[PDB]
Amino acid sequence: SFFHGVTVTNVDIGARTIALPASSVIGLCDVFTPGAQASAKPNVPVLLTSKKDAAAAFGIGSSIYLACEAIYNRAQAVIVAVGVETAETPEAQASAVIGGISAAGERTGLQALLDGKSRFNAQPRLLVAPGHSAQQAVATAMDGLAEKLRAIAILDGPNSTDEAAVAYAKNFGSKRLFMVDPGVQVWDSATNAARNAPASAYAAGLFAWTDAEYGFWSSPSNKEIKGVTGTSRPVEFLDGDETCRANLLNNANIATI
Amino acid sequence: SFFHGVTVTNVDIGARTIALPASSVIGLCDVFTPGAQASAKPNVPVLLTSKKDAAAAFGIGSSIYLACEAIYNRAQAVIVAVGVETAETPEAQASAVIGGISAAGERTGLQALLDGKSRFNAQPRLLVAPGHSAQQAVATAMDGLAEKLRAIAILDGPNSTDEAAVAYAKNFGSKRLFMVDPGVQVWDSATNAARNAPASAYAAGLFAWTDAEYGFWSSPSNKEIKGVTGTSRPVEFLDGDETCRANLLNNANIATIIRDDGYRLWGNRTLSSDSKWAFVTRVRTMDLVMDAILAGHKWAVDRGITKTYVKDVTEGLRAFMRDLKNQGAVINFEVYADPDLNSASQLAQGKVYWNIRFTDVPPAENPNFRVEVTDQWLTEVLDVA
Amino acid sequence: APGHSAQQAVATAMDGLAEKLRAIAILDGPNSTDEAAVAYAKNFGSKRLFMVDPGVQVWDSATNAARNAPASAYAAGLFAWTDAEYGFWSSPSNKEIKGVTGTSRPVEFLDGDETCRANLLNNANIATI
Repeated sequence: SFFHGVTVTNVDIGARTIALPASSVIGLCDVFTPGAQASAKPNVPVLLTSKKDAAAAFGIGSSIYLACEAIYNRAQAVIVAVGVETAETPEAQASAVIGGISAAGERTGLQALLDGKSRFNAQPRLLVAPGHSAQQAVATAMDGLAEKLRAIAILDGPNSTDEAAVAYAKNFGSKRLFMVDPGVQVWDSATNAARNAPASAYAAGLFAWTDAEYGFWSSPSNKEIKGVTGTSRPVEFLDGDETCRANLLNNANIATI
Repeated sequence: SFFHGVTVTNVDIGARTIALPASSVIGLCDVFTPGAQASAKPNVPVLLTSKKDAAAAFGIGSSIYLACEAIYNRAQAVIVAVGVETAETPEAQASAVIGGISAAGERTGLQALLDGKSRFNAQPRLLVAPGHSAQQAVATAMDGLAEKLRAIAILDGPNSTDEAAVAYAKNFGSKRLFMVDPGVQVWDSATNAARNAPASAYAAGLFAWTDAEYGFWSSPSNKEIKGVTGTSRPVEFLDGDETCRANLLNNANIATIIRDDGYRLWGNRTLSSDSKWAFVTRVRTMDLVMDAILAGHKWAVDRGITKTYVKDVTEGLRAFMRDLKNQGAVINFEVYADPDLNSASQLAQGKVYWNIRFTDVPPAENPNFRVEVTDQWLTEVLDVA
Repeated sequence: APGHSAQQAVATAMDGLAEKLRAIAILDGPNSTDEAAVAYAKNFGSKRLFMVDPGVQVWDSATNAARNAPASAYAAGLFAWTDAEYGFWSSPSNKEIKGVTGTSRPVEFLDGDETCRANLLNNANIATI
């Protein structure tokens, strides 16, 4: 059947969250559960357009959509998101993100981000695996991925102390990576508890924002992150201070908030 | 009966897909079903000119029309298509594709493409058997068929992994082949699913298009494929990348698609071992001026050899060869009769030899943009002054 | 044909007439219940007919009694009205009937209602008021 006339309907929506349309395509890779709602096969990428395709192709509570809402609040950009299956051991859960040519003919993991071109006209100029970049294993094989794509791979340090991420950025001289140490806390629509987001997608959506109207030559240094509360570890910048946490982390080539 | 006046009819048509008319005749051989709609005999070639004669001689869902709508949606070319009967086993289905002279007198399969001349004035300058070229016994016989016709056979690798088609292209160094590895997916009129087309007719329709206005000497690599979505095995081209899927296949001398949804081809080089016949431009100009030399000198293939018969045609071979240099097919040439191989003992039996020596426009495979960000222009700009 | 289209006989031979003229033949259901005209529009898949179920009541110049007009001519005069200034491509859906009172059978359209009489009659491809 069908409807004629006008149909008012009380639905559950809210917080129109407009952003300017960005052009720089970022990649993405995080775990999800391919159930009946998620109409995306696990190791294959999909061209995301807005919040709706991030809600239709993946789960609502899955870790992709929690990272896609980070960028789509800040920049209406283009996501090449290839998820992975949730593993049990974090040695294999990290190694599922790399993947490789380990199928019969096809690819899996981060190595399916090369298929952004020749499927979507969307070559990822930014790379972000939210949460799965505190390991040495994935972040080494993202510089092995970003050198091929000529892109800036966004990383993050762990949720550890300040010095433990200073010594984590000593393992790289990789000249294309970009490390963002403090993890963003977020509210998540009346859950009354701050979830520690990995804050690699929040810096990734900022570059697509500052690409559009400030240009790519403009430094994405002073500019705003939207959809954010007081983060997981308080990083301050006190003027003329030798031991302040922001200037302690700039000299180790690490971005902060 | 008949109607007088005007008659408006509700029909179901669509997608006016007009392209410029091509001239390079291609051959074709694939399978179909001989019913009451396909009003054509199986092992004989029919002359095709548009979509309708692909629809009237072969079935709509038949595999000939799926390969004929792949070319006429790129360039209105001249098809010489000899279908075959759908056999059961692929060892015996490939037996129908080659064919031979295994009838009483006639020819069948790919061997019927020689009958395009002396039936249609259509000698195939391209050879394409879509789908049935991943078998070894067809692509060996398509190369022997292309050597006889002096044409370019379009092949395709298997649709398997990237290290499988490279091992397939190590069967040939035969300098007339052209292999297109990824399988083009086409939408096909609201099927709401993408069918893996064998992608040999799409690149074969591309050579007919680039023959027309870019000339035969143009490298048929960078140019668009139309009627195509995201291919079977997605081949990218990352720059500065040793192991990207395009460059890993170009070293095995295999054409691909590179850009979005298979926008464009990637083939500059044929399936040769010798360095001189590497490109698909040197083997195409060598074989498409030397019929244009002949078409224009069919008068001299039999005539009473007079005093000026050597001199007038070597001034007639030059005068045709300057038009190719006029439109930029070649670079400077030389044409001259042999002083050493033209003797009177050769002239008693008719034989008399001429030399032609031209050179081809090299294609611009791999430009190089070597670039350094400097701190040079920071001093004089950004000052008070 | 006002009133003479509730029969199966005339309305079949109007589609046999409108297919020849390339025209939209306006019909009407009977003055019966709601479901009896739902099953009357199941006899046609005729792709040129147009059925208007409720019969217009009209005053008729101090007769102090509402005559049930068949309401096939009221929808017919509306198409000629919306042809002139809105154009023939414009849908004659929301537009006004003049010279009309409360009709013979009350057809309502309640919003979001599955069983309301107008939406019950749209899904059977029947026009109403």
